[PDB]
Amino acid sequence: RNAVPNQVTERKFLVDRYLWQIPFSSNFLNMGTLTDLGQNVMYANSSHSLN
Amino acid sequence: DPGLKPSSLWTHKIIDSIIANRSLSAVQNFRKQPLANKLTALEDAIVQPRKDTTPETVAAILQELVAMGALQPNEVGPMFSDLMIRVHKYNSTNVQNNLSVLLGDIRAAQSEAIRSTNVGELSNQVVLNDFLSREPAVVPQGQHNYEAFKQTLRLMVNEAPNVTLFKSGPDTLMQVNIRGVNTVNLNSAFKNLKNFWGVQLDTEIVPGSISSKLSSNTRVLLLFLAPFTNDSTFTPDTFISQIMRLYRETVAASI
Repeated sequence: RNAVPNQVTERKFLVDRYLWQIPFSSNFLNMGTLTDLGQNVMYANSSHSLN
Repeated sequence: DPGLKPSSLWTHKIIDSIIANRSLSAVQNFRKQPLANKLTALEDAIVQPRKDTTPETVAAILQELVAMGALQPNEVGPMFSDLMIRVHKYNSTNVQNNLSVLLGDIRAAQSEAIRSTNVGELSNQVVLNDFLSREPAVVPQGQHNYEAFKQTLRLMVNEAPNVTLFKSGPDTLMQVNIRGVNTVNLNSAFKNLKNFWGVQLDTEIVPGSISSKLSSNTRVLLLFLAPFTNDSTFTPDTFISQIMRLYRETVAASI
């Protein structure tokens, strides 16, 4: 009955024992071990960089 | 072979089966492949990988000495690695000719056993007894039509005038002189006839959906075996025993 007004709420989460995986495929699911975007780096000596 | 030979060499052979000898089935498999499986067959057109045939030639004559009963089968374990360690050391042209002349006497010894005994007359049975080997030999819902179907199939191999009965890589075909659709795949006809042995013609809301699952492959096999059977054959009032007296009387009447 005596609760204070203006109660701002705020959230968080905890993820333990887990690596944030980012798959390298067209849709982000698993159709194969050798992915579909991973196969299209062969053509004309196919050198890529990234940051 | 012992065997030292791999099977299904399609990554080396699919590209000269399209260019040379123009196979339509090799094109349909090649378009289906992913891009990584496709690029590992385009280099083998350009450069072909050279394989050393020395350990396959040395192991060919160790199996002959087992076949002649010269040495026990537990001895080609240690004696093979004792003969390969000698030809790795003393490798020369005089040694590589000694392997080929000994290998040329293996094939010439067994080709004399083919022409003298005339087992080429029984070349149909050898391909056919190899086909009835890896089969389960015990089917569910069947087993009297299934045993009798093999005996009438072995009867057709011996009694029909000209049946070639060759085989491709995975399966076994069968070619008779009726022009057009000569060939019958015996392997995919036994997967269609896997369930249709002990089927009895009782549960049909509509006639059909039992005789319609018979594909055009296995229906021609039931047409070729129809004259060479009897009524003292497949157990009565079943589905396969009434096909074989329907297809028999559409051949014995169409003369």
